[PDB]
Amino acid sequence: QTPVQRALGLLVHREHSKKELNRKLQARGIEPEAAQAAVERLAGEGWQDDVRFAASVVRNRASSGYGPLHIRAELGTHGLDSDAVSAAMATFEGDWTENALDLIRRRFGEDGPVDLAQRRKAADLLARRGFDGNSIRLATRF
Repeated sequence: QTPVQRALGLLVHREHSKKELNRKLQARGIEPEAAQAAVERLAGEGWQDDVRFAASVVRNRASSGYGPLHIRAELGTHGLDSDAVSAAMATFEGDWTENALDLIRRRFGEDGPVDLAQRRKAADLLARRGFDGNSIRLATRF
């Protein structure tokens, strides 16, 4: 398939960032300038949009137990600047601390982590998932 056909097929699945599409196309042997041109053509035709992509990441990661620090870091790797990341984070209407508490409840139950081993595991899990210090301290009953 042509670079445009390949990129379109990816967008049919989900929103992709310009940087992400470029990387995926280049991974298939497509030359840099040709990959970039395909992405710009799709953006111009209304198929690709980094703003919609960023909002989709915030939404999807939030509902899958990832924290704000993780999401901000991830969006940054897609070449999005501070204002773009802030705008995306602003689309979240939930409570990140509540999401951390929910993840812990789903794993350990209503009583949360009991012994030291479990509390350490809970802290490690929330840190890896990108939650803030306050959220982790609250969820681990620190």
